[PDB]
Amino acid sequence: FNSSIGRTAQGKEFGVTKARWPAKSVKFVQGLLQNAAANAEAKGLDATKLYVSHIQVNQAPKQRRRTYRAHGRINKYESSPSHIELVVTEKEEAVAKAAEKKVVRLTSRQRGRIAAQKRIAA
Amino acid sequence: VEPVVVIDGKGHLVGRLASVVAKQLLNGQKIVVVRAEELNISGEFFRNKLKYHDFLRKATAFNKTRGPFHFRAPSRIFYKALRGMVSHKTARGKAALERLKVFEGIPPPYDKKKRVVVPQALRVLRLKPGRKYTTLGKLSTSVGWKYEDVVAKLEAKRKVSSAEYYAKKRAFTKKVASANATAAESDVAKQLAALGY
Amino acid sequence: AESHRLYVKGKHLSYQRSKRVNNPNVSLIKIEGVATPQDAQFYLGKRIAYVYRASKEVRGSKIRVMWGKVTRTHGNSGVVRATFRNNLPAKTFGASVRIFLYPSNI
Amino acid sequence: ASLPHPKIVKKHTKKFKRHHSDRYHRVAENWRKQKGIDSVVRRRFRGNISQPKIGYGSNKKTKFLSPSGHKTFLVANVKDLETLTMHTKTYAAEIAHNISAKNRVVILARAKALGIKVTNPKGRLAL
Amino acid sequence: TAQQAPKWYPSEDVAAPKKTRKAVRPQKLRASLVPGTVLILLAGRFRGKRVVYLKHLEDNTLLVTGPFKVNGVPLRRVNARYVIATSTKVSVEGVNVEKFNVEYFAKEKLTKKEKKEANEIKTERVEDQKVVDKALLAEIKKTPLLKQYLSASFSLKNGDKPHLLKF
RNA sequence: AAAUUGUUGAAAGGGAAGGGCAUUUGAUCAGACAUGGUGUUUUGUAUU
RNA sequence: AUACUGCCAGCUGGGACUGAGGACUGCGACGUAAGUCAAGGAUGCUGGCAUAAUGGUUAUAUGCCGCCCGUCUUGAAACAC
RNA sequence: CCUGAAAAUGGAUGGCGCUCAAGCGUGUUACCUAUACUCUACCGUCAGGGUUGAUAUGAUGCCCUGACGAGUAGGCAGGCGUGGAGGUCAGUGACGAAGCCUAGACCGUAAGGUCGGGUCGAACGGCCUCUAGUGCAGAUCUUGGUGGUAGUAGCAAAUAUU
RNA sequence: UUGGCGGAAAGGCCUUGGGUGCUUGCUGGCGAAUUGCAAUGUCAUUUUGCGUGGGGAUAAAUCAUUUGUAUACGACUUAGA
Repeated sequence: FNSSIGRTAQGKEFGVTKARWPAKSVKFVQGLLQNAAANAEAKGLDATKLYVSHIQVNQAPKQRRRTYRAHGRINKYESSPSHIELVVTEKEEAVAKAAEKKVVRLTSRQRGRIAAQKRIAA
Repeated sequence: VEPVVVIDGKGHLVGRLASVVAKQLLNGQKIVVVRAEELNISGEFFRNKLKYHDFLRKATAFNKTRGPFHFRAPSRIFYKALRGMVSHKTARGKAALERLKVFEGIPPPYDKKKRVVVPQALRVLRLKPGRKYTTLGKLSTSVGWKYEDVVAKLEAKRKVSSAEYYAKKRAFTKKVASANATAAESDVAKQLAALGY
Repeated sequence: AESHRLYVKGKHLSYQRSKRVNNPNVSLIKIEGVATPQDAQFYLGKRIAYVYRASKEVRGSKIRVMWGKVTRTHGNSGVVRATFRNNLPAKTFGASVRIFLYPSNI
Repeated sequence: ASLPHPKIVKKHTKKFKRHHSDRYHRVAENWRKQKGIDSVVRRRFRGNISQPKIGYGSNKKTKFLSPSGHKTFLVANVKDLETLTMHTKTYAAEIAHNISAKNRVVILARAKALGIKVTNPKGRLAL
Repeated sequence: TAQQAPKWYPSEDVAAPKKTRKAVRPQKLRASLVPGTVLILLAGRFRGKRVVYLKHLEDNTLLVTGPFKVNGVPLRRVNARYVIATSTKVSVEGVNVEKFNVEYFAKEKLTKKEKKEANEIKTERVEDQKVVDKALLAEIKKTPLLKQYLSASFSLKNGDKPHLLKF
């Protein structure tokens, strides 16, 4: 959501040209971050390896108002509230490795060839 | 046949050579073309200059920077012909044009190697004697190619190097032949000859 | 010694086609060294393999193969018409194919 | 098993999707013949979708047959199994979706008893 | 139930096929391979390798051998459509060839339950191979360069056109 | 439920996208070798 | 004798696609008779895996093709609605 | 062949390009391929027929043969689907009905049907018939909901705030 | 390594030297099989690893501040341990 917004140097850190400073959104998000940190502390988590593993903002029901236009017309003046959710998880290393054995099916010719190669090898 | 085929452009008609090379590239043969400045076009130099002037006249009215791009180099003229004969807007055409390479003169990796000829496109074999033709280098210099003299000097240097190499090779080959004659008339040579080698 | 080729190099060129419609069920093959239908006749009725490499091992190998055969000639310049078990992927136009000497008659 | 009956690989396996069902969400993929005057699909222009027609009809001696070679009969109970008893090699039972678990295992047990094939003898159970 | 008995009765008995008129006649081999001719195996374990043809087996196959001492090809059977007949010929006189047959080349097919998840020759077979190849070498000796010709394996080189190439 | 959205994730991307014929590659899946066969060296031979 | 033309119920060879179909049958061919056949539609032998291997679905990629549907209209992709 | 022979965006033997042609006139002859022709399989339609031997096939059953297959407006036929009703399945179901989701499967040329997996909690279906307020992509269709535009136009008259 | 040549895209071409292999120039000895009648029957690129270790000299840019030779915002031109 960046159409026709201005440009700044403070976006070069992210490789973009369009960046802003949404103070209200930042305050709401940091309040929820403090709430999640409190929840993790109550759950007994590290609070120093915590990283935002999930975060999602989706639309909420609009709050309806009215705006007045030329020639006695009425247009909508609606707010777009947010449903914010986030899950902070204790950071960990690689989850797993050592993938499936992947059983191999060889025909008679393939088995003969591998046996011959094994015999030739010394 | 070969992994890469190197054709020199000297004495070749641009259209016939471009058609042959385009068909080979589509069939899957890598090709490099050298001596594109010595490539030939059938017809008067004035006729070909007028044709290129019409080509130059063709350009987009509202933005010449997006209009047709009239490359002045002889190698790029040959490339334009080949790209006209290859369906260049599909992935197969892009693959063929990637397989193709064109140069003015012969850079080191190709002047140290073999150059072949295309009899179907050769000016001597194709054009009726007495019919006028045009040199791609002269036409390119007329239409604004800025490196005819540099290419001429570099080609002269390469030609002297190749002449010295040929003298050395000819001396070595003639010594080999003399020694073969001395060690010849043996049972093995007679047997091979009588067999048919 | 250094040479072990028991096949003949060829190029899968294109499908059987009109100007603006192609038929993937039949492919055109250019045999190397064959320039006439007369040699195409000798090459008639002969097995062909398109051999390619895949990054995934399927049945103990990373090489897969499509089988077909030269069936009849095509044109006056030694191009032949081949029918494969599965039609060639059409990305293999101008691609290396192997024509084997079997089923042999000489 | 049996002889190589016809309809081997290809007559028409692709679904006959309605025109512009991919273009619009309001247009379902259920087939509808284009009735338009200028419709390229109705006019059968080259490069357009194929229309259902009688030529695609499958062989009469293999129509309604499954890959296993059996015609599928919807079964709700051991009574339907009993009526399917004597034609095991040409028919295969298929338990109705609204059958409870205990009744479903009853039908499976009876079908195993008389050798009747079931096309879904794996639902509502663990492995 | 939905029906007490089907009014139409499907056929249960499988229809036995009627008497096909496809008799089997002996294979007619091509005239370019006579016993004793040097063939070129083009496929298999010994692909592109020169052997000598001994006998036309009853199961439409060719009984060939290397000989084993020459190129390591044992007394085997191959396919006529997969061999290439050459003009070179050795006389098969003095050899016994009527002993070998399909009964000789019985397989003893391996069972399905035994699968190689981790990873021999009959003395009668090896002795028969030794006798046959001894006789064949006693023949082959007289022709010069033939032992080395059979030892060397065949291959196609750059410029070799089999249609223009005479074997 | 859909339109329309945010996020497990997968693939595509040189001035559209979508589609038909045909293969290839990746992902995924049904069908099929306890089927009504050897009368006794393996057995869990009234169960075969 | 031989450019040629015509005929052969003349003789050989190399390829390709197809294999539809049944409880007695028909029309025929083959040594002085047993019966066999290429005669009213494919059989014989031998291999590889007892599986995503063949395939179905699906997403890309590639070759060729493919204008946005409904309507009025002689004519619509339409710079017609 | 040339002169006659001049129009406006840059430009079209389709393009590249072609000069004893890849041009023009005329002749051999090979070769390419249409949903056309020939043959084969399959689907449907039509037509002509066979069939009363068992105490097995509503003879609307089974079988044989041949020809045919474009389609707007339109006609007819055979079928799919929906809401209700009379019978029957002594049909399915709280051990889970209806409904909804599902680049999972099977069947039918198709309308669609059946099933696998999730959610769900109270009714519902097949067959023979009866019945209609029975099938949507459009009507600047009705009602409701939701987008791109778009965090965009803009929130600048009335002197002015610290 | 000694001696060179090659800047067109040189990235390759030569050369006196020492150690080893192989040699089918000629003659030998032993082995091959059963991949079962064919299955491509698998052989020579760009990178990554809590790697296998031998050499290795241990930096910039951006934001923030500032400048005005610049400037709608970006950007540009400077300064700043």
